[PDB]
Amino acid sequence: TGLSKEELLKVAGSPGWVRTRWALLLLFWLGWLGMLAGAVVIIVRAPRCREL
Amino acid sequence: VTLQRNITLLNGVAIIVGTIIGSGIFVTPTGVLKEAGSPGLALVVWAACGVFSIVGALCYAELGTTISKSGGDYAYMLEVYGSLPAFLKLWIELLIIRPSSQYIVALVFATYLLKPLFPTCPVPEEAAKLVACLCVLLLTAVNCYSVKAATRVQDAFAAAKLLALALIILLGFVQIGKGFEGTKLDVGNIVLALYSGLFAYGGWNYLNFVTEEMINPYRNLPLAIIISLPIVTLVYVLTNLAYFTTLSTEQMLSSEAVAVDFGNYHLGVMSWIIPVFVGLSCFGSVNGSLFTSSRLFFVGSREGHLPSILSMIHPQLLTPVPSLVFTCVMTLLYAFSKDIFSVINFFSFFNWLCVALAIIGMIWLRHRKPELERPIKVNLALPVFFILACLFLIAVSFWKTPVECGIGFTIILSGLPVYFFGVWWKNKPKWLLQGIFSTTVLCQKLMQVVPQET
Ligand SMILES: CC(C)CCC[C@@H](C)[C@H]1CC[C@H]2[C@@H]3CC=C4C[C@@H](O)CC[C@]4(C)[C@H]3CC[C@]12C
Ligand SMILES: CC(C)CCC[C@@H](C)[C@H]1CC[C@H]2[C@@H]3CC=C4C[C@@H](O)CC[C@]4(C)[C@H]3CC[C@]12C
Ligand SMILES: N[C@]1(C(=O)O)C[C@@H]2CC[C@H]1C2
Repeated sequence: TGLSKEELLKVAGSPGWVRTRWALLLLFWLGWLGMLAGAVVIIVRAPRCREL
Repeated sequence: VTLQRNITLLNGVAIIVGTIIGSGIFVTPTGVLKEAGSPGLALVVWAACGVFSIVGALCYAELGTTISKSGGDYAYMLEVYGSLPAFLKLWIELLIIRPSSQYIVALVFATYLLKPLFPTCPVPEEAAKLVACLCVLLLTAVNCYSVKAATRVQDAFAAAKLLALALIILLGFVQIGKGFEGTKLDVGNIVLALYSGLFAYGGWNYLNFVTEEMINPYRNLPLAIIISLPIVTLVYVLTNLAYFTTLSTEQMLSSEAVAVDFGNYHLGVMSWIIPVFVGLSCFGSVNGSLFTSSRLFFVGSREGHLPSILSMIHPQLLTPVPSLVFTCVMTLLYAFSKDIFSVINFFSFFNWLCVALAIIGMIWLRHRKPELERPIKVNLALPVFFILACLFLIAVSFWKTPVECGIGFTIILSGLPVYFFGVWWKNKPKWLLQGIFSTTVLCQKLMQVVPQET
């Protein structure tokens, strides 16, 4: 209940959708690299363990 | 456009041993001993859960080679119990089972991977949530780019965790070479030992979600099951043997992380290897569950229970992108849970009730429709033994926990509103249909996905 392969490639191959899809891909991937930078910051900022 | 078959026997064994071996043998060895009281009963429930898993898994090899649809337990339930029972089954797995179990093994990945930066204090909770999320996101992205990536990742980490379990068993053998049963025996309590043990075997049914993606299912599905679960059972009883050679009962009952104490004792300056391998053991299971979970929802959308976009495929890569992006996002919502490990009781109740219904169905369908082909057939005793066993486990644990099980049934019954609205009663103003269509084609345009064919 949607576009066929034929109907999709006739619309979603437009340069506006190609640039949008590139933007979403890089937005996600920089977002994941940001979330890892966030975790690496917390792991440095956290109080280190008492020695034994 | 439809998904290519490319799971070999070896990649199917890697799916099962990779997805089962998981976290349970590192995070739950204390869990059985706290209910079983002594090593002689604790090391026995580890074998008993192995047996119940083996006979249930062989039973799934009969049922799977019979019906041969993907979507596993859900598909096999639809062919016997029909539309509403199968939808409630899938609605429980959509809302709670496959999200929560993925977030559970992701939190264990984060915790044990970070543990050598914080030995002998709690690991920072917010970093343990982020690294749980980073794992799920990266394995969703890998699983979207290529099944020949995700299966090689499964092979890689299925190997890694068996090497780690080999070290643990070997150090056990070294120790007993170098050189008893005070037990709280109660049928109302030993059941929670079993429910703790079985969580560590959960996953024998997972290869049944990819039968339409293996290269030769009538050989490789029943072979991958019976190669895999004896290996798992052996590794688990020998691993527990190792822990009980190294530690006292009072240590294992009071320590937060049994494999870390085992590492500390045997390896000293080199002890960080055991935490990291418990990490890598969980990581492999997040992959195996994202793999098999996405295929379940894809089937549930194909056979009309779940909104249409989830059935679609990205045609250049042949990966079920909308289903993976959904099961991923649905897993990250469990980050808003405090005592998430509580959900292992709900997981244990809901899972073996669904397997019970499936195996009741296995007998019922073999009597009701005997003309359907049986490329492997094993026995009529193993189904009966598994049904009376699992119904015992359900009835007795329910009897001991009515307050918890009662609210549990409201999760089940929450499906009927959604079922009637979406599947059957079908409230249908033409603006709603125009909106659902518009939303679906918008999602197609973003992800570049086309519906499944022939
Ligand atoms: C990086 C982006 C693109 C990933 C896509 C999903 C985004 C939108 C959302 C969905 C649920 C979200 C997580 C939900 C809960 C928590 C717990 C909190 O204590 C830290 C942030 C964290 C871990 C969130 C991070 C961002 C998150 C993963
Ligand atoms: C998503 C997958 C790849 C896991 C991501 C986990 C990240 C957050 C982990 C894995 C290994 C970790 C690093 C391992 C060792 C050190 C040295 C220490 O003196 C400071 C922290 C630091 C630099 C850690 C930061 C956090 C780290 C990068
Ligand atoms: N076997 C599991 C494990 O990792 O121990 C338990 C949950 C079901 C599949 C995985 C997650």
